[PDB]
Order: sequence, then structure tokens, then C-alpha cells
Amino acid sequence: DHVDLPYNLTATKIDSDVFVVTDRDFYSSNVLVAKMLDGTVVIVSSPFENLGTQTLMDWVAKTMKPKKVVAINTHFHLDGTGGNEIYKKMGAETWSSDLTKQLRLEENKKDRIKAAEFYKNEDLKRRILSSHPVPADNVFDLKQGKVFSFSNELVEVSFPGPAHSPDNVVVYFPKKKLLFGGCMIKPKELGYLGDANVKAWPDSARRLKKFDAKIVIPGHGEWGGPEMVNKTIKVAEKAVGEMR
Ligand SMILES: [Cl-]
Ligand SMILES: [Cl-]
Ligand SMILES: [Zn+2]
Ligand SMILES: [Zn+2]
Ligand SMILES: [Zn+2]
Ligand SMILES: [Zn+2]
Repeated sequence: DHVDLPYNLTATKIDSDVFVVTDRDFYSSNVLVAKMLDGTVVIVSSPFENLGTQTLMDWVAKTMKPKKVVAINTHFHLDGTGGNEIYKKMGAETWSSDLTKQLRLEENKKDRIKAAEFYKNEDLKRRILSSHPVPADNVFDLKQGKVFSFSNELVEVSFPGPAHSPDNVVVYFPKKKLLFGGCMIKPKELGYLGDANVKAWPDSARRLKKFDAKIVIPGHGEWGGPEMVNKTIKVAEKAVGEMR
């Protein structure tokens, strides 16, 4: 089933050398952890804050003994950039699009106390206020994307268009046939609409059909197969229809 971690994280194995770690205190946010054939560990997205992320990195160190860690932010929300403080502290190489870095820096200008009020309880508010999110150390041009090659094993980061957020990117692992679609994968309901482009979302999701994926991992909730994309398109087009 799963391994129980501190701060209400759970880790589930979905393939050889591939795990999903879920932050169950903060909106059941999913984090992909994949060990490459050459020993590099790639982490996609993040827990919301420092206690969760330290917990994640302790588990990565203990169970995978990485040669090197590369962390890829999926978008500027805290499930995305909330891990950067601890990723950096633990020596990981953090990456995001230039737009994600810009949006995180702008978000940091907002009054923190007001932002923390939308959280469930006092314990979570205190944890959020005890972390101070930072952008990634390394950036790529959003529309160009980024391809890593770890001893000829590729990891492809690409922008399919605005959907859940203006900056959402997906991460594809061709050898493992694994697509981390993040928070633009919404097979039942679209969720938080604040930064969304609902009109663009159907065509942005249509761009995910090209991937030869056996597993599609969403930003929240259970992962599935390529049908996760089909479902998302229908959910988004339903919302667009309701809109006029
Ligand atoms: Cl404000
Ligand atoms: Cl269909
Ligand atoms: Zn359990
Ligand atoms: Zn988000
Ligand atoms: Zn700090
Ligand atoms: Zn999310």
C-alpha cells in the first residue's frame, strides 16, 4: 500500500525506482521521486513547506542514496516551489521556468499573514509562516522547455499552454513511460480557479495526448493511465460550455 512518513506524508511505489510521495496535510499534494539508471534522483513538484520537504529529503537520502538530486518545480504554487528552501539546503539542483520564478517572487510580495488565513487550522498556519518560499536556482525559458539527459536517459520538461496556471509545466520520462501532468490534470473537477485559464485548458490538455505514457500522475489525488488526459479534456470543456 504505502509507507508512513512524518508530518502526514505517505510514499507509494508505482514502478521500479519510482515513487509518489503525498503531502496529506496540505491538499494531498503529489511529489514524484524517480531514481535514474545512473543514480541521479529526480524530484518533481514539492510538499508545501519546510517540515514536509525535510521529511521527504530525509526519506530520499535514506532509501535511494542519490548520486545527485535534481528538483523540477511544476508551477509557482507551494506544491511546486514550497520545497526549494530545503532542496537547496540539502544540496539539490533546483529548476523552474523563468515565469514560475517571476510569479513566486511576486507572490512573496503579498502580505503573508492574510495569505495564511485560508488554511485549515492553527498548526498548519504556523508551519506556513515558518517557511519562506524561494524560487529555483536555475531557470529555463518557459516556452522553450528543458530536456535533461542523465547518461542518455531523458527527462523532458515542457509547457503545453496555460491551464491550471499560466506557468504550469509537465515532466515526461520516456524510458519509464511516465508523465507528471501536475495540477492541470483534473479528471473530475477543475479545483482552484484563481490562476486558471479555463478557456485555454481543453487545448492545453489536448497537447498531453502525444505522450506514450503508461502512468499519468496528477498534482492531487490518485494517479492513473493515459485516460487521465481524456477525462481532463472533458471536465475542462464542460466548464467552458457552462461559461456561455
Ligand atoms: Cl496583499
Ligand atoms: Cl474519450
Ligand atoms: Zn498509513
Ligand atoms: Zn497549483
Ligand atoms: Zn527561509
Ligand atoms: Zn496543485
